[PDB]
This record gives sequence, C-alpha cells and structure tokens, in this order.
Amino acid sequence: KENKKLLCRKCKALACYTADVRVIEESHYTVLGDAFKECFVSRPHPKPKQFSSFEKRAKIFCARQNCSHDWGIHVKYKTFEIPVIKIESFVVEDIATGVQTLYSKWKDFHFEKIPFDPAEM
Amino acid sequence: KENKKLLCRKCKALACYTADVRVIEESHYTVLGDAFKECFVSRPHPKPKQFSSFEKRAKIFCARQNCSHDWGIHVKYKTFEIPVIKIESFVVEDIATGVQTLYSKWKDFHFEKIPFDPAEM
RNA sequence: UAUAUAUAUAU
RNA sequence: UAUAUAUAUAU
Ligand SMILES: [Zn+2]
Ligand SMILES: [Zn+2]
Repeated sequence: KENKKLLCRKCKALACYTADVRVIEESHYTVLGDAFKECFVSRPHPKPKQFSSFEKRAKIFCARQNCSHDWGIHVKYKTFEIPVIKIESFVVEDIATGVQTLYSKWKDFHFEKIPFDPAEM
Repeated sequence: KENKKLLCRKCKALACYTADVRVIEESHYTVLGDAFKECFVSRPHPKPKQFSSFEKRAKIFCARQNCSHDWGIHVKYKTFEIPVIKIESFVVEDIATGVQTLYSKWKDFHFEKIPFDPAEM
C-alpha cells in the first residue's frame, strides 16, 4: 500500500521508511540500507539469547544525543548481522497527510510487508 | 444478543448469565439476583480505595468448595452494595452450542449491555 | 515475537 | 476500569 515514515517515538526523528522494512520468519522486522545505520547505536545485550535462527547480540537505540530511545535489538541471522525493530518504538507518519499512528504491535500495522531476502544482500 | 452462561474460568462452575449483568458508568460490570450472591465469597479488601462513584470495600472469589478463584471485588456504589466482576475470570459459554470464549477485557465482549438501573434494585 | 508474575499511578 | 515500570518462562 502507501509508503510511510517511521519516526522515533521519543524525539520524533525520521528513522526510516516502510519501503525499506523486511520481514523475517513472518514475525520479526529488519530495516535495509546504510542510511538506517547512521540512525541507531548499539550496546551489548545484558542477556544475549538464541531462539530459532537469531542470536540476540546487542540492543539498539536512537543515535540522537539527548534521546537514545530503545528501538529493539541487533542480531546475527543466516550469515547476517542485522537490526530488529519494534514498532512500539516509532511513530508511523502518512507522508501525504501528516497523520501519525501509534502501533504497539507489528500485527496491527498493515503495510505491504515484504519478506526478507538474502539475495538483496 | 445471545443470552450466555458465565463459567468460573477455574472450576468451570456456573457463575451467572449475561441477562443478569448490568454495566455501570459504561465500563464496570455487576450481576443481579440473589442466586449469584450464593456463588461467591468475599474477604475485606487489602487496599480499600474510593474512585469516581464506587468505594472498593472487598474482594470476591468463587465460593466453590476447592476453587475460590478471584472474581473481582464488591463495592459500595451510591446507596447499594454490588459485586464488580472482571470477564477475565470467566468462560463465556454459548448455551445453544456449548462453544466457549475467553475474554480478557469487556470491551471485546459484545453482548446486549443493559445499563445499571436503581429502579430494578 | 510472545506467555506469565509483581508491585507503582489514575477515576 | 486504563496506564506505566519490573523480573521469569517460550521460539
Ligand atoms: Zn530519538
Ligand atoms: Zn471456581
């Protein structure tokens, strides 16, 4: 459907665009592009676990100064070291109207969800 | 809508019927009749509190022999003494089919909601 | 991602 | 009844 903006729920900075979001194993969400990389910062995870093919390695936060909002975690998937975000950490903004939407769960967010793909990478 | 049975989620005993349920201030639920009063027991509330029109005085549980499953509270609303239940403690069973539903919030339970009325009482 | 327990705040 | 924080279980 419509491409939208994901903003940091705390400082409202543009984190990324739904178009760059990919779905892993139908329930986890990752973001593509070197752009989102300059948008978050990591920190070793207090209790790194391994469920299915992920290995919870660190935690991620908004890179902005006085913000540092918790955005989820960073993991090791297939051969990939990628981030995994929670929508509860951003504000979705319709680019046309400016209307903002607060989701707590990725299930309620009905955008065109695109499967993750190694090939892209 | 359909008149249904309310069973104790724990021991599955019959607590009441939706016909006898009355909604208060549009978000609080009580049950009418003496019959239901015989289905539960109460204990003076540990943390009694007063809120817009109620005065939380006690906690009510399933009176059934070896269950005593927490069912909600018992309050002083206006000049009355009525029990306030949470659907979370019950199993809604459809009488005609026997089908059962587990609600966590009354907002999701869609039956015919008769507003509490002093004239009845 | 989800399940469960626990206090704390509001009417 | 609604919100917020906190630990444990699961993949
Ligand atoms: Zn931020
Ligand atoms: Zn019971």
